[PDB]
Amino acid sequence: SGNKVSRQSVLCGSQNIVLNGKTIVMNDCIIRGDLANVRVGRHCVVKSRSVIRPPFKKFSKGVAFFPLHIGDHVFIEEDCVVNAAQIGSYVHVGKNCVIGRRCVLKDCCKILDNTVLPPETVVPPFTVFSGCPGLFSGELPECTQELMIDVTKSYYQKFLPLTQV
Amino acid sequence: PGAVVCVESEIRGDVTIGPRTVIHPKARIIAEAGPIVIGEGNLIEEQALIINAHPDNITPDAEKPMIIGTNNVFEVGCYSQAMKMGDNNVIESKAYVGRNVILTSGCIIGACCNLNTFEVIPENTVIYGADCLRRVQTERPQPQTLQLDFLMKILPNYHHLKKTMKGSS
Amino acid sequence: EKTAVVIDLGEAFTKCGFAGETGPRCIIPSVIKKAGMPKPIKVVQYNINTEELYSYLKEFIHILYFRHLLVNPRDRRVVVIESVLCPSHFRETLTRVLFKYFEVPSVLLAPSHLMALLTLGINSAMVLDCGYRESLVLPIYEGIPVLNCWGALPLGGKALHKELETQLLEQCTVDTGQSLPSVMGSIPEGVLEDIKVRTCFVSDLTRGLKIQAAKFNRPSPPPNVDYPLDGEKILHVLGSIRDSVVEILFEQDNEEKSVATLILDSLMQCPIDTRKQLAENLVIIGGTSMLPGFLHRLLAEIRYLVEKPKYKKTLGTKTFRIHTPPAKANCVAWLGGAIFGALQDILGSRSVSKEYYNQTGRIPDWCSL
Repeated sequence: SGNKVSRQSVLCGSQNIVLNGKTIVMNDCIIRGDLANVRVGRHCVVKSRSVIRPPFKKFSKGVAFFPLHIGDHVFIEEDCVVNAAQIGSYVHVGKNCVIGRRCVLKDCCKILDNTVLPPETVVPPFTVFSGCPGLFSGELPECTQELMIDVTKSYYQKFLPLTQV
Repeated sequence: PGAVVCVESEIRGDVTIGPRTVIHPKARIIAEAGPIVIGEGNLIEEQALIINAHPDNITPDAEKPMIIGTNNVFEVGCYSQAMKMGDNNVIESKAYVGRNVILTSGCIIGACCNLNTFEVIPENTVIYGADCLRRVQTERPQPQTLQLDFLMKILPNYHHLKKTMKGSS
Repeated sequence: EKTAVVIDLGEAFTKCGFAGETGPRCIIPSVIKKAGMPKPIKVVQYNINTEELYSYLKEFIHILYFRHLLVNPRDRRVVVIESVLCPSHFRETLTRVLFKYFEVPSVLLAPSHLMALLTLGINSAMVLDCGYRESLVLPIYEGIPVLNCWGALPLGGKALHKELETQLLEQCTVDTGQSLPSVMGSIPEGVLEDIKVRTCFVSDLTRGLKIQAAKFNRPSPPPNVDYPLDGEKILHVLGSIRDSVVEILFEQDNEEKSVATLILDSLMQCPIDTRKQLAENLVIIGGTSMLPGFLHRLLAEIRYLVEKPKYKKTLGTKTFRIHTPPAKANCVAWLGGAIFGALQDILGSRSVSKEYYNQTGRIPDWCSL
């Protein structure tokens, strides 16, 4: 009900796909859950041109990859190729980002713009991601990240209300 | 026939795809300039932009039809605007092929990698994602036995995943 | 009880780790990464604002001890391996940052050549440290460094970088994105370091003389290989160029000076009883000495200079042996400081403490009073 899905956005595999309350799918989004399921958290803002593709078929005899996930208050930036990443709640994904195979994003993370998280890259909680090759830039503040996520959730709710159908 | 062409995917001009080819959703295959040629078992992922270079000038002709090799794993969001490719070449996501190219067999392009215009990539050499033309890391990508076996395993996983996707519909 | 910290600062690189461990834990370059900055700024600089340097040193030390050491240096001692003739202004700034900001228990500003001598385990040696900025000589005899016998030409890493930048700009061959020479005016330092490590082949004495003869009125030009570069602009670098860049390090004429001649000038200044032991124990350390096929070209050039009439009348027949160290050529100075700090809790007492710094004023540099 509360989830504002855009008209230009596409959600392939509706049974596999999953959208929590107060969600926001921007225009030209692609939540392709044909092969596997895609779980979106509450108050999660998926920005425009975001390719939400399923990680694996989940039909492998041994060591099948985890389909998709997204914690609450997840600020997914525009043009972000989210694939096979278990995003912890309050994860701030950067613009033009790229998630790897079975990448574990921790709580209160801050992915930089134009980043590339590699396969099986376990990011630590309260830490800014940086570099061309994934690495720890520095420890992030708890109060500043929570305030920015609250402001982003309020702004997305206003755009969710009007001008989309 | 015998190629998984998606409904959302777009094709234009002459385009002869090989056997067991997989065209993913929202994939552009603009072959208006010249007749496109996709190899057998070549997987084109979603949001991919297959372009061609306008060709046939008498003195120093610019290009010819972009011939993709067999078992070529083109990742999602990959640009391939007029680049000659070899068999068993794994182009990563968000990549960009040059205006003219010669990608040899057993390749492995990195993510967010700008492949060179008028540059022939050597046989058996994995490209680092960021700064172009990185010579390091070309042992595990050997020209065969190591990369041919890995690409055969990658082609099997791609065919198995595409078969599961085709079964789901 | 307490393993002390070891630091070895410099303009290009910085060796750092724990005292006692055979070789350092890590070696991050001297530059720092700042938010909202086009290029990375070097930490170790001279002749520049005091408060700015203080902030630059704090910024480098902060990024260091978390990544390198994984500990607070407030528990245990530190060994700051300053190269001798490192400006007193820069030492004072280091002393301020270590005591005022961080509040360490103790510090030490000991020389690099004496510690590099402690690695060999001999009391007398002629030493040469070819770093980034300068190529410093300093003979040690029976522990004490003989100071007035010395030499340091501006002919280290930075001189080789400048020559590479000059010669590549004169003869350039970049691919399209073929021709098009001298498109880009300059090139970055990190790339130019990687070219020196990989491409630059050091020539022999006979090859070097043939190159010098060719420059002033062509033999053995190969081999040549291209170097890959970012943004789809591969440049076809030549084989005669990189050999010519290496040759200027050993160029005698019109200065009467080179890396080889600097040892002979240092030996000339030394007294007669000291002379023979320094000649027997000739140690080579530093960054430039890591280049492939360097120690032969030096030893052969040294011998050729001794054969010349001007050095026969003083030096004459001498057994020039190059006793090499346990660790690599760049990381000899650090290993000596690690030996000095780890073993002796006694020799930690001679160094300056926090209690002594506050009341007095400064660590004593080799000066008056």
